[PDB]
Amino acid sequence: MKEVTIEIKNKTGLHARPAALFVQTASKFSSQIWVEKDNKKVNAKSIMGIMSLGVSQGNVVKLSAEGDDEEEAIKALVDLIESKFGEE
Repeated sequence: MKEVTIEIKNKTGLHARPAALFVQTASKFSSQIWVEKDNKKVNAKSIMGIMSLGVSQGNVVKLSAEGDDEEEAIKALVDLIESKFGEE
C-alpha cells in the first residue's frame, strides 16, 4: 500500500476537464486506487465517485493504491496534479 496527502490547486478542483484527466490517468494502472476527503472514500477510477466527493479549489485529499504497480500509479497522479492538470 502506497499513500500521499496532497492539495488540489486548480480553478475547478476535481470538476470539468481536470476530473476526466484524473479518472483516465488512474485507469491506466492495475492497482486498486482510492481517494479520501472528510471521512468519505471513493474509487479513483469512477467519475460518479469523484463527483460525489465535491472537491473544490484548495481542498485536500488522501490518495491510496494497492497492487503490482502501486508506486508508479501514485507518482503519475502526483505529477498530473502538480501541473495543475495543464493549467496556470
